[PDB]
Amino acid sequence: QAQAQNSQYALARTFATQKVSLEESVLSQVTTAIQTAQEKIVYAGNGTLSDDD
Amino acid sequence: TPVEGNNVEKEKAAAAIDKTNRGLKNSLNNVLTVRAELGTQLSELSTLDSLGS
Repeated sequence: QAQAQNSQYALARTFATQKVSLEESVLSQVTTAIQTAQEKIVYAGNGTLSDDD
Repeated sequence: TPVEGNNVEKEKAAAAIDKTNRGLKNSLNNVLTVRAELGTQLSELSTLDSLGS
């Protein structure tokens, strides 16, 4: 009985890790994208830009 | 078009040339905008494929 409990939680941990890693990946890329959008915003602050640029 | 000594042709041609000057300026800006859009496309494609791998 005890062994059965342990095995079931092995499986649960397997699937939890699946989802966790899959999130982390796109989350890192989201950080990247936020940062690039930030940089191009800071360039919008450039006080020499013409309207077409 | 010969314009030697012939007003109404001299200035007429000059006005056509001026209009051409403005037009070329606008055309350059347009094609530069297209270039910029393609540059963003390329950057996205590079970023996306790494994510996929």
